[PDB]
This record gives sequence, structure tokens and C-alpha cells, in this order.
Amino acid sequence: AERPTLPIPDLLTTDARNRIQLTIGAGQSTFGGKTATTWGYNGNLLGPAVKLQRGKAVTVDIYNQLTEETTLHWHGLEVPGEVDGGPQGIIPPGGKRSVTLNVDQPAATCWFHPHQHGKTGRQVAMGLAGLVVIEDDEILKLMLPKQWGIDDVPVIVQDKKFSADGQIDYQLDVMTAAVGWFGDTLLTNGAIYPQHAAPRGWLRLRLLNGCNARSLNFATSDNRPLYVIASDGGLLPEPVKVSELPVLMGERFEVLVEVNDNKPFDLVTLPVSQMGMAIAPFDKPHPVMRIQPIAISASGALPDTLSSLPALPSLEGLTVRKLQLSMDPMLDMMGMQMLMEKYGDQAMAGMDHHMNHGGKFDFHHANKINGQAFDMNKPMFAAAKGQYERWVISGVGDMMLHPFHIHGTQFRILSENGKPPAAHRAGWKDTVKVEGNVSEVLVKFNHDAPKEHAYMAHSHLLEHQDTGMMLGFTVG
Ligand SMILES: [Cu+2]
Ligand SMILES: [Cu+2]
Ligand SMILES: [Cu+2]
Ligand SMILES: [O]
Ligand SMILES: [O]
Repeated sequence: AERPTLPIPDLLTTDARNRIQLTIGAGQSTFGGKTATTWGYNGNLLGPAVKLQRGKAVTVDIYNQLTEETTLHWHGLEVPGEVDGGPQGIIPPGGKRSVTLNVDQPAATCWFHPHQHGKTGRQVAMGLAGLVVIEDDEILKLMLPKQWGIDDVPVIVQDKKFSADGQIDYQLDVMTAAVGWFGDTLLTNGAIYPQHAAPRGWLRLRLLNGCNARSLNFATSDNRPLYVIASDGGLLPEPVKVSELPVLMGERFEVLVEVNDNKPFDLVTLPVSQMGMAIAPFDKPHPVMRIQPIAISASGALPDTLSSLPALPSLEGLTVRKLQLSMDPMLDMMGMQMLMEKYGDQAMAGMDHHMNHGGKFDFHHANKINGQAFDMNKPMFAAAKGQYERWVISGVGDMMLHPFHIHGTQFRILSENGKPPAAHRAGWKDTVKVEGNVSEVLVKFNHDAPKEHAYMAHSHLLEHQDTGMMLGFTVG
């Protein structure tokens, strides 16, 4: 059979009442010919791309048609805590919540997803994620590829695993609380190995790692380069040519890739050095999508200069906040041993060379920051508003991957896990790698967040977030 075409999320803008309507609900999808219950925004799976303009406000009406509580967070969008949609932003089953978003940041590809307390991994795994396309006046002058679904395409890459009856097989248990939820099936905008027909010239891909726990590393099957033009929080100062592009959970990058007649190629993901993630079929490069060239000229440009990136300021005198991540040694060892028992040595490929004892030992609060599993009732600190701060995040103490995300900001990385950031990671970021080492980021919060609607800071390995590796903080 030929490959299915890449599904393209609809690009949604406001009505005359300046509203966007999002409905959260359950439906059915098909994977490898078997039906599965899935959840989506304005559909059965995944979601639309909400288009936003800097300096314009929009109202979003969010209808929860699930039978359980959910929340909706705009990952990457800088908004007051009251509309950030962290775990306090509950939408009752059958209810509606409206938010007004006053967009105040540069053009970027952001995304949106649930943030239900303790259940974010399940609700993402069941299907909920959408996109946000922010535009501003500056980016349009660059004349980048801009025809949505033709030469400007979102690429949301996610793994799932399924039970024998075809349903999504999600469990938050000791093993996945330890290593994360991951699967053997790769989806690209919800489809298994689709093709995308692209005009000759430049193709812009807006890449999102939407996996719960799997890191990815994009490349092309014939080693043509990718030109990175943007990171989580928007354009880089100039394109950065790469041969491969590691993407942590929740991160976005936009790249341009050349499309030439008569020479289809795949976007692939290369095996990563992360526990559990190189089990077959991920022990080898894995196709993500086939790019099928069309002999029609694409009009987009790859300009020499994209944007202005301001200098890092002086660090002297800035508040230094320490965030020590930790896992429970016993439960980390127990989850890792279950992984090894299940899959054997392959569960550590590529890595560097039973009774109830009560609630004190409950894996649901095994992961922590500064000695505390997430307490929704107690923000850990009150950050300054409009002031740069230096946040120091340590994963010393274990070797698991902690992509650390801070709500309410786009920051600058000073140190990523003990090294200065790569050039394509040196611009605006909302995620920083922490793994066995220490990262430091320069953050500023432009909006208030009160105790009742606090900003989150957490690992975006969802099973770790849900089992305590998150803190709340206020601003203002
Ligand atoms: Cu976020
Ligand atoms: Cu997020
Ligand atoms: Cu978050
Ligand atoms: O997030
Ligand atoms: O998140």
C-alpha cells in the first residue's frame, strides 16, 4: 500500500466575536487497521493549530466533553498564571472555561496540552495535544515558506504502545514512573509513516517532540542538512546548519530542508542514549515521514539573517535559585530492574559503559524538587516580575533524563548540563537538558501568577512530573 498523506492540523483564527472554540472529547482512531479510543481537541486525536498575532488578544472557549477533569496549558506562551492552565486550571467534565490570551512575545511555534494534576501523562498519551502558531510583523518580512500544509508543515512526533485489543496501553506504575511511558509505534501527526508532497525548493518543518518520555534526534535518510531557523521561543539570529537535531520532550524547532526533483527522502529519528529508548524498532534509525518532491517551484526563502538576539546581560547581582531534582533511589532501582528484566540488555543500549509498606513508600510522590514532591497548595517560592534571575537546576544524584521546563517565560540557556549551549539552542528556549549534571538558565517573567494559579516548573518526562517532579511558583 502507498503511504497515507501527512495529516495537517487545521489553522484556526478568531470569529467576529474574537473567539476560538476548542472542544475536548473522546472518539476513535485507527492504527495499523485496529480501532482505538482516543481523545482530541476539535476531533478524535491531537488538535488544530491556533494562530495568534503579537499584540492582539483572543478569547478561547474550552469545552470539556470528557467525563474527567482536565486543564489546558499553552506550552511556550507567556501568559498570566490565571490563564496558564496548570493543574489549578480545572475544567469540570461537561463544563466550559474561557481564557483571554494577550499575546506579547515574538513569532514562534508553541503548543498546548493538558496539565491535569497527576494525570498529564495519561491525557497526553490518550491523544490530547495541539499547536500554536504565533506571528508578528518581523517574521512575515522574511518571506519564509508559508503555505500551510504545502511548504510550511507541522510535524508532531509521538510514540504509543497498544494492547493486543488495539487500545492505547497506558499505565502509570513503578516501571513507567521510573523510566517513562514509551512504546514501539511512532506517529507523525497521528499517522504511521506518512508521506508529505512538497514543492521544489525549501520545505519548512515545525518539529514538536510530543512524546511522554522519549527523546528524539532528527536527521534525513540521505544526509542532506537541516537548517535550524527557530527554537521553542522563536527565531534564531541566523540559520544554523546541522546534520542531526536532538529534540527533548516538549521542545520545538523549525527547520528548512531542501526538496529536489526525483529524489524522495525520509525524515528519520536516530537512536538516542536514553534508558529504554533503543529497544526495537528504535535501535536503528526510524523513519518519521517520507518527503515526496513535486516538480512545482516553492517560493520560500532561507535568509542570511532572521532576527536580532540581544546580548546576555551581566550576571552579577542576579538572584540565584537552586532547584535540586531527585528520584527515590529504591524505586528508581526497582523500576530500572523491571525494565531490564522485561527487555534485557537492549534496554541500556547506547548508554555509557514486593510487599506494601504504606504511603511513605508510594511511588506516586517518589520524584521531587528541593526535597518535596509537587504540592499544589504550596508554591515553593515567589519569583520577581520583570527581573532576570539565574535558575540553577541540578540532576546530580541520578542519571535519568530531565528536560526541565519553566512556565511563564522564554529563557536563555547559560549552561546546558555542564556545557555552553549549542548555537541552535542558544536563543529562546523553554526547556533545558538536565541529566546527571547541572544546568543554568537566565529567566524573566513578564506576567503575574498568584498562589491560586501558580506557574509550574517541572520535568517534561510526563511520568516524572505526575509522580512529583514539579514545583509551583508565584510571580508578582
Ligand atoms: Cu509550559
Ligand atoms: Cu509543557
Ligand atoms: Cu508544563
Ligand atoms: O508546559
Ligand atoms: O508541561
